[PDB]
Amino acid sequence: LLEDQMRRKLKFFFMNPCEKFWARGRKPWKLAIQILKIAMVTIQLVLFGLSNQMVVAFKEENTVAFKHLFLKGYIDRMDDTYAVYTQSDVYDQIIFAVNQYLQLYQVSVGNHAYENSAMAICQHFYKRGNIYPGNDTFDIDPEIETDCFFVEPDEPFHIENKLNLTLDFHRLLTVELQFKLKAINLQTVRHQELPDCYDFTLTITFDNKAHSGRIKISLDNDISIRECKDWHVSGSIQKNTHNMMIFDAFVILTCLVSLILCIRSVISGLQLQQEFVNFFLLHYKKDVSVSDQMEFVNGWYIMIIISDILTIIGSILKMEIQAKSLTSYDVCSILLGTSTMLVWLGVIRYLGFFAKYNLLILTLQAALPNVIRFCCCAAMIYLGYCFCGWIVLGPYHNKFRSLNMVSECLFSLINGDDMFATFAKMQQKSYLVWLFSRIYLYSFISLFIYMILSLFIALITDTYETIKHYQQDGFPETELRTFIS
Amino acid sequence: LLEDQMRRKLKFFFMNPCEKFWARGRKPWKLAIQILKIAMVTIQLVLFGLSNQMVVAFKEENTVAFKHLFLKGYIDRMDDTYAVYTQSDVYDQIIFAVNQYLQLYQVSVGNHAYENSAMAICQHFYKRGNIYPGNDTFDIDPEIETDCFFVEPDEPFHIENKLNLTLDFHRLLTVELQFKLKAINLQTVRHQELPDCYDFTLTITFDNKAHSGRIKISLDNDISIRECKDWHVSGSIQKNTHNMMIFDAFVILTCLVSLILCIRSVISGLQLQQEFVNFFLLHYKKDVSVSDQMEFVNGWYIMIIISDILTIIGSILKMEIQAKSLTSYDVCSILLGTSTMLVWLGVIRYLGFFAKYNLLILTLQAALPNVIRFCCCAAMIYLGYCFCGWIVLGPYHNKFRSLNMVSECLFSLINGDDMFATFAKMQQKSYLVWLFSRIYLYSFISLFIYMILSLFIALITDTYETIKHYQQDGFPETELRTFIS
Amino acid sequence: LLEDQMRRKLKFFFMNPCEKFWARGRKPWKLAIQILKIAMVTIQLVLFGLSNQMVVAFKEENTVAFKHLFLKGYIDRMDDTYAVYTQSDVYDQIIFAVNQYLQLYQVSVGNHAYENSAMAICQHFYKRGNIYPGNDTFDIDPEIETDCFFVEPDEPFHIENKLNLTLDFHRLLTVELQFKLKAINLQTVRHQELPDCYDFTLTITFDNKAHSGRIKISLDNDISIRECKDWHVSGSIQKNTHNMMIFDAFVILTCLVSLILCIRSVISGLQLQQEFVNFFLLHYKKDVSVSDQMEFVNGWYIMIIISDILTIIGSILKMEIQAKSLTSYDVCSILLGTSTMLVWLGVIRYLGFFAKYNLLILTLQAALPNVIRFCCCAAMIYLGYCFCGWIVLGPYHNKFRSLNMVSECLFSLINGDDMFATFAKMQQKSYLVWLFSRIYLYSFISLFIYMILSLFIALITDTYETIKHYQQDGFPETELRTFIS
Amino acid sequence: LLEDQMRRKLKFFFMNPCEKFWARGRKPWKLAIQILKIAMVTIQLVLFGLSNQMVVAFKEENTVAFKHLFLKGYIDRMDDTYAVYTQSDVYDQIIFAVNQYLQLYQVSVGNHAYENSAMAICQHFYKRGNIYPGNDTFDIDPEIETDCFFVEPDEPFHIENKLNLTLDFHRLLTVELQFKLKAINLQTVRHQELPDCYDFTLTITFDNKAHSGRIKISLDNDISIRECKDWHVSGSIQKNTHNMMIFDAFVILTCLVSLILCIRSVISGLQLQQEFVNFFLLHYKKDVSVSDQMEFVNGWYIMIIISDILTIIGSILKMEIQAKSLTSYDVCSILLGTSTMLVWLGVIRYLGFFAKYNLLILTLQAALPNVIRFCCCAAMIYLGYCFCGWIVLGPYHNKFRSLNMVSECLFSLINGDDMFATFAKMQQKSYLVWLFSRIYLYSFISLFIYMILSLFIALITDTYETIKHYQQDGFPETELRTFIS
Ligand SMILES: CC(C)CCC[C@@H](C)[C@H]1CC[C@H]2[C@@H]3CC=C4C[C@@H](OC(=O)CCC(=O)O)CC[C@]4(C)[C@H]3CC[C@]12C
Ligand SMILES: CC(C)CCC[C@@H](C)[C@H]1CC[C@H]2[C@@H]3CC=C4C[C@@H](OC(=O)CCC(=O)O)CC[C@]4(C)[C@H]3CC[C@]12C
Ligand SMILES: CC(C)CCC[C@@H](C)[C@H]1CC[C@H]2[C@@H]3CC=C4C[C@@H](OC(=O)CCC(=O)O)CC[C@]4(C)[C@H]3CC[C@]12C
Ligand code: NA
Ligand code: NA
Ligand code: NA
Repeated sequence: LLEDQMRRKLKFFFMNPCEKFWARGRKPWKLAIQILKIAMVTIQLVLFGLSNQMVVAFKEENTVAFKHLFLKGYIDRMDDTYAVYTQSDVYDQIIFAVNQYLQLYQVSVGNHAYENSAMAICQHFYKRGNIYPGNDTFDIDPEIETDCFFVEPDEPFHIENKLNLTLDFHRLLTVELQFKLKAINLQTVRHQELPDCYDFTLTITFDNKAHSGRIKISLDNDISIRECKDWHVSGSIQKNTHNMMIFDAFVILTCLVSLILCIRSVISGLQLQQEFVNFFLLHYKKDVSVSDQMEFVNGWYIMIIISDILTIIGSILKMEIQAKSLTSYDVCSILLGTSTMLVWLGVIRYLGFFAKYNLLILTLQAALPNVIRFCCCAAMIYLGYCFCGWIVLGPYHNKFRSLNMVSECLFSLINGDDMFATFAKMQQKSYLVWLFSRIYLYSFISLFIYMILSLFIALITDTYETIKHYQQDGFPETELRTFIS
Repeated sequence: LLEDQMRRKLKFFFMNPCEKFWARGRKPWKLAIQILKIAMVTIQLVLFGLSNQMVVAFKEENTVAFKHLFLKGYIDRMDDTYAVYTQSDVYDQIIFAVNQYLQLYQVSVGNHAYENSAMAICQHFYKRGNIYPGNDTFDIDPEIETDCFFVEPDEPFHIENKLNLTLDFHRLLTVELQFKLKAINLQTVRHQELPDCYDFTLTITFDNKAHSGRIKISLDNDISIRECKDWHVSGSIQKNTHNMMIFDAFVILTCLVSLILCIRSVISGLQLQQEFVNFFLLHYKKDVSVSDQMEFVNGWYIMIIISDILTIIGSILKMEIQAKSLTSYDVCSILLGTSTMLVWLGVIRYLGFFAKYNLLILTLQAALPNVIRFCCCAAMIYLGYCFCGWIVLGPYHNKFRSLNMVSECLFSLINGDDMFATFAKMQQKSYLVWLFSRIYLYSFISLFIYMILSLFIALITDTYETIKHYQQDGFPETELRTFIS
Repeated sequence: LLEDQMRRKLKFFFMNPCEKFWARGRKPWKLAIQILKIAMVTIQLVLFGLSNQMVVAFKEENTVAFKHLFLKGYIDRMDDTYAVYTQSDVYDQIIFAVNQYLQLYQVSVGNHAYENSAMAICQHFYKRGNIYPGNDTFDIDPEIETDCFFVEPDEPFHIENKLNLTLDFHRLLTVELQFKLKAINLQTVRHQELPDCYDFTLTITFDNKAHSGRIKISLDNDISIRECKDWHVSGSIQKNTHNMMIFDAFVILTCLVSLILCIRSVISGLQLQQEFVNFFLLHYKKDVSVSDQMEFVNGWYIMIIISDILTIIGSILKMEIQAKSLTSYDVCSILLGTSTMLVWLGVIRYLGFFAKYNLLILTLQAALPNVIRFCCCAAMIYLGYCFCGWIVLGPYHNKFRSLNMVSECLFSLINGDDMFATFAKMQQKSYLVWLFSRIYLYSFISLFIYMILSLFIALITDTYETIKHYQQDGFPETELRTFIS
Repeated sequence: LLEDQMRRKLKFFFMNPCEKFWARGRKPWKLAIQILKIAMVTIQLVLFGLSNQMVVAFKEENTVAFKHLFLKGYIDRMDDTYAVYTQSDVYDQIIFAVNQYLQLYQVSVGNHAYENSAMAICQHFYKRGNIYPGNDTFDIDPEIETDCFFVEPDEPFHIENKLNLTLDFHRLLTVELQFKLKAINLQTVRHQELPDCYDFTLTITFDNKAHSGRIKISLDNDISIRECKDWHVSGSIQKNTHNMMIFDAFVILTCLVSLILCIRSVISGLQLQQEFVNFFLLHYKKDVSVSDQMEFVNGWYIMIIISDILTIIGSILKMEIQAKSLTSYDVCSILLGTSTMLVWLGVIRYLGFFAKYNLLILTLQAALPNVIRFCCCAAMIYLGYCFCGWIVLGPYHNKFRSLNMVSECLFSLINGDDMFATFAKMQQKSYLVWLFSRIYLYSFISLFIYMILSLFIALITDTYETIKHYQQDGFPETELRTFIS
């Protein structure tokens, strides 16, 4: 009698939502609003990423240009950080950067101009440095001394050194050439949503840190977006317009509703759970069951909770940046990215309503724990090889310098990548270390490819075999499916 | 009695054609004409592709030469599109292209000459552009203004600027140097089927679009094939001859006959099908069978229908191009390519007449659906990682700029390609995004290699196991094989 | 009674040779002489290959040097065949080669000298060539005309052109600069077995074939080994000595003996075979057995026959070259290589005397046929993709030019190699062909990795399962093992 | 009665240590001290490797700088060994190195100075060399003659040759420019544990060995660490301090204790073993058992013995180098590396106390022997291809020069790496060898990927199947587990 009521409640909880409408006619609003969330957050990421793509492309093209203009002897990809080994070359390159700053209106191409105005030279060298290696002696004050100078851009008189730059090269940490420029992007006039002007704050670093007769040279531009006061097109006045704000607000609306409903379904599942527990204990003195208790919990909803939280936070920060017109898009990108990932996994929630898809996702879920355990063991062997190869082959190989590069290399070697370059880039300056490199790599690659990938394949193959055998000959006993039957 | 007649008809429909001649002596003409089609379309593709290969090789060698002649500072592979960052270099390179156009008879090597005659300079810049970034202001007319000029090739007077080219560089979209040249290929005199002369229409694009202080520079030659009026060899007059036309016509003949016969066999299969249905229902009141209805349909014939249609269309377009002597071979190549692919699959029709080959092809066919479903699921996870990596690691990685490049990268990572370059080409300018790159790549590569390829292997392994078990212990019940037995 | 005699003979034929000495004490001479052959042919290949390695290293270092001396603007690896696009550069490079030939005693380093004497210029251009592309007309005599000239090396007067070289560039096929030089290798004085002096016959080819405004440039040296008349060391007279000849003769001895004994064992196996047949038929009227007839044949001996023949032939040619002192080592290398390969497989004959090794080699042999059949089918699909990708993506991809390069690429893609470079090196000049490239590559790589490698793994896994089941539960019935039991 | 005592002893020996405290309350000190050893040796390797990393980085940056200063025309990565092909270039480069040595205080950047003083030129050429290749004759004295010279660094008079260097280039083996410099590292003042000053002993080798008109050029610096007499910071006197010594001593303490206890447990296991043997024989006349005898031996302890020995030796050598302040870290690195590897495997000892981990490690151990046997067979086939490809494709391929490079290549090809570059880097100068290259590579790659990796997967899959079946249906009979039960 009442047992029948419990069977009705439970089966109503275990039936698919599409099955909860063919039988009892409950309108599936939850599926609809989730689908809305999926397409919504997707479109959000797409538009936001296209905008970022245009802005970043503008920035990258610009900084490449500034490198080819201000840095002498720059080559595409010299790690984007070439070095100089001679005093006269340091002087020639500083002079090159300055003279190319003062002729920027005559030599360059783009829409570049000045802050409207100074070019900041900045020496950074030790307060007291007296180094005598020929006598095996030195006296240092690690506290830092600074010097500076400003060239007004309207001074074409000086352009046989002219400016008063003089160096020591015994006490020196870095020279910095700091200045600022302004430009405009013209692909963005077609889209009012983007600010048009852009501020560039450039610094050229001549780094003599890590004294080795090798001065690193780098350029870095830290930028600032700005909204123009006004801008015309064919006589028509125009200012920047915002409509993405309302879109993001509607994202927060949708994800908030989904959050509320999902929490309601979780709490309902827990109340129904304890109801089952207390009812089952009371009626027949039997209730030491834990797996069924988990079966009432549904991790997918939890995935949607984490997803909704991350979408809301990322959207608030997004609105903040589009309002203040900042250019630092790093946290929102990650929150929204992870969110989307979890959302599409939600669609994999919306493929398990088929028994064959159900077979496959259940195979994956059932396999995951044993795979993680075995990844612990193989991770232990992996760590062993990582320390060993790091300490032994660090000095004699381009890789293996840092433990991270080690892990990257060994991982790639498990997955076939870049073997002959590893065998070949080794130095034969020491023969014993070279032999050990060989035993290390043959033993490693053989052990992890020929024995262990094989065992992963054995695991997933075995789980597929079992759950196939369950969809043939029935699941194992649970005492809940018995009660439903 | 009549059931025996049905067994005779059906078994006559289920027996192999080689088996339909050892028993009843029906001459297999269909196999013969299909084989003729196979070798025919193959030889077609080979000859057509060799011709295209010669023409394309001539074009490519030529355009490489024109790049090294007219473009200053060209390097093999600077993406075939090098850039310039300075006004004086733009002037020097325009001047280089012009002076190398006017000295082309004295400096070059090949058989180059002129249209018999103008060198077209063409500026393309805004009608009204007034850009003041120093004041955060600009006024634009996005409508385009054009200017032009023509240098007669017989003007060696001008060769300290001489021509009247002057630029603004604030309003500018592109400069175009358009001209035309004529040449002859001499490997083709040995083959009358090919036209000998070739027209080249060259354009040099100095692109200042996407204003970033970086002017793209490209060369493009759009060509036109031409038949010479006449051409001699050792005193013997010769003009171009065509025999490939008859060949293509015979292709259309063969494929048309195959099309007709195959459609006849499909329609016969459908009439025999409904005959079986109505007969089986009428006799014993049993006919709710759908799998047997499909078993009367044979998809291979359909493959041959699509194949024949594509061969006929591609051959008509082929004859059209060889008649009009055009140089645009893109649609015919694809129709004929896909056609051939389907034809060789037809030969795989002509390997299933052996029970072991039959075991293997049946294994593949039986496995394909479940593989496509699982490719749907894993495609969902794949899309998640694609969006996430796109938005997060777009700005800080050379890959990941566009979703397509993302999908290409992740696909390559599933199949082992180019890992250490992905781990290594990342920028450490932001540490949090870098960590996230690591979790992203380790988690991704591990998840798709160590768990999912394994599951594909489990699927095909399982299907091989089953159908092996069927060729041992017999197929499952169908109620058609029962009637035949 | 007599059946027992047959059991004794047969079991004596089926027992291992080490088992034929523990029981009946037959001295295994065959194993000993085969082992002798293994180590013998191995040592042969090693010494012969080390010698070749020294000679080839000398040649390669030399030709690299001659490239850097005589070819202007040579770069390491410009495909070893750089091109020139300008007349004046052709003149400058010819002049460079000549002047660097006449100053070779003053500019160079090594032990270079002359034939003791001419530098051969050789033009090769059409007899009659009159090409007018501006009028779409041309008259040709494809017969070839030649001109020549000789610069005596002792003419420093000429060194503003001096020599009388003049070109047309409309009729021209190739210019050839042919000459000869002599040198000595000094690593070989330490080894009397090698001739010390070396002759180099150099030709520089300026190839204007395939008229495209691009003249290929290559250097080729065809060499000739020579034995010096005499050579001293510290006052001691020395001439080249040969002892490798006797070694090779002893190789021919060993391999000949093995050949004889193996043929004797094959013929004995055939006589014993027909004896079994006739005896089995005569006694019980039962003899329609073919598998047992094969079981008396042993393919390993055949492998040793082919091996011995190839070792003898390669050794005769080897002795011929060491006698005549030629430098063409291409056929002997291949005969000896294949021979050695088959010999080490012979050692795999000498590992099947263990039941576990026996399990594995039997697994491999039992799997091979079905693998070859399935490689036929998958080869058909492979050919389809090869033709399609060849014709479609030939013009728009650096690969896919020739069917061989296609097969190499697709093979590499099956085995994971070089994906992102294939996706990325495609040209977006045509969007439809680009899309088709994508469907082509995703479909291909997915089909051959995710479904077919899986099936190979299923095959070998299945065979291992079966033969495991036979070493557990006994082999199947043969009616020969029944008679032995 | 007494059998019960034996069951108690044995089960006390077979129970886990954590199980030997939940039941009988034996304090597990061994686990604690081993864990201490794990973290200890780990931290040791980390600190030691970071120090080495700083020192090696300093050295590498330095030698790169010296290359760019003293070697003319040096390029990043010209194999770090560029060559010269002309006399005048040899003179120009020697002159460059000398003049850049004498201006080192004016041209360079770092903290470089002199020994306080000579620049050593050293010719090495034959005593008697008279080579006449034009007459096919030569007379040699392979004994070596040497010449030398010293330029005082304080001689700016000479800087139109000035120094008296003259060469022959017919008799010559090598020129050596040897000198010494002193420098200081400043990242190390922050760490008193490291000596600050560094000695560099530089040699430039112009190698004319292997006479081929190609002089190799290399730079090599052999260094010597030195402790400065004193060094100040902001007026505070400072000398180098050592605390790592005590740490290493405590390593030796821990590993020694572990060594002692482990040997005690092994010997106890052997005494208990023979006790079981003699007792089992005496009581029931049954004792021909060998597997149980091994089951009393535990290889993990042995792994810890080898580990402890290697840690102690490496630590003694470590203390020796930190005391004497040497810079040769090659043996200690390897001993400590292998040690750590074995230690983390020890942690895999500390994961087998779980039955699922136990399933996996037992799967791996049970699979290893058959994998090694099959690696013997496949190694035989591998050797065959190695010899064949070595001798045939040595001269015509960049790889395949040496047998080691062969093995590296073929190994990479088994694991997918670098196929299209192997197919493509072959020379078509000989067509037969090229075809053979194709059959070689297709046959090889197909045979080892499509058939043999498959069989490894079959092996590990089979072992997983079996031991799964044992943890389901119980282990096989041993007659020891019977006695315990
Ligand atoms: C191969 C499959 C079966 C499992 C592989 C496991 C890896 C994905 C994980 C497991 C633990 C990780 C390691 C845990 C800790 C570190 C220390 C970490 O230290 C550093 O930051 C290096 C520089 C420094 O020492 O400061 C470097 C990465 C590394 C080796 C990690 C690299 C990646 C590892 C090996
Ligand atoms: C990994 C195996 C198990 C299945 C992987 C599936 C892929 C072969 C397919 C399935 C769906 C495809 C995606 C469907 C839609 C798009 C959007 C498409 O959008 C663009 O054109 C990018 C530029 C733009 O946004 O305009 C980019 C390719 C992409 C990600 C496709 C890439 C290739 C995908 C992921
Ligand atoms: C992928 C596995 C399952 C089987 C793959 C089979 C390949 C190892 C073989 C089978 C047949 C071979 C093909 C047979 C014939 C030719 C024609 C041959 O024609 C040429 O010589 C190209 C130049 C010309 O047309 O003259 C090019 C190689 C090719 C495609 C071969 C390439 C290598 C193939 C595809
Ligand atoms: Na790979
Ligand atoms: Na792989
Ligand atoms: Na790879």
